[PDB]
Amino acid sequence: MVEVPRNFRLLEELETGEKGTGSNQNVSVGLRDTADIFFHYWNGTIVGPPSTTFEYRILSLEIYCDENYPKVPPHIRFLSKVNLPCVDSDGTVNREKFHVFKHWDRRTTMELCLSELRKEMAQPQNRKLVQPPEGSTY
Amino acid sequence: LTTRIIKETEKLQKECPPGITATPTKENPRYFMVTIQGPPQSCYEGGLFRLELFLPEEYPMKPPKVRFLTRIYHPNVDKVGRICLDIIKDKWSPALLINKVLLSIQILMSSPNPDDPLANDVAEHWKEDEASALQTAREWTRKYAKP
Repeated sequence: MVEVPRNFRLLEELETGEKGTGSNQNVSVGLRDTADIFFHYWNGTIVGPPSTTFEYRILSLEIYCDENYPKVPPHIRFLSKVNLPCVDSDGTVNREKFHVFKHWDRRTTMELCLSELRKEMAQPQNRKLVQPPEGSTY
Repeated sequence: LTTRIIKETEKLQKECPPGITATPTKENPRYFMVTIQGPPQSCYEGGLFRLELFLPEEYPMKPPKVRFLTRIYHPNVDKVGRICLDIIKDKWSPALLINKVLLSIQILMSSPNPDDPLANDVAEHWKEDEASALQTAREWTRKYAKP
């Protein structure tokens, strides 16, 4: 196939963020630790979509890309408390319930994972789930 | 200017908690001038207190830095405005936002913690003679925090 090594995949995603124009301002990913050259941890942001019970909330996530990223999915945990089906009670994004993870395609980037979590909030079924008070954490 | 910081800035301009204002500087959008009204019915009532807040390089892994500029007589604020508040010290979490920090300082002004581990003379006064301490705080509010 030609497998992109983990480190060069993560350099690619680092550069996409860096080259980002600033247009998409409803989802964001960025390096957590300023000095990790192996890019294990990423900070994620989702801005809850309009006309939902998530709307305009600044939701924080942590992303871990382990040894096998992107052969297996990244580990995504919400730091901000959410009521969303694919999110377990400790904030972990469930690997069998999040469509992107259940049918994992290598090509899926951390930014797309977050856009896809944001769409999950906008779905007709989920857009009315009662949320914890704004600012709540696990 | 991460997305997070941009959205927080908007929330601080448009949706600041009642009694609070926060506004970034032109030369430095990570640097905010902040005001909190002295809580009604508190010893600080009637005053307008000015603070400054900065988002350091490692935010949001590390908390905002924030201090009073206005002098205030308070068990948890020192003589140069530094604030003993758990969430900007050891109870910080990356999910917390500036809004919450400022709300917490507003609450701290109504509800001081004079039994905070780290000893200081103002806390000691609050414990020894709360009524006198409150009185000094009102006097300081009139002297230093006039709108």
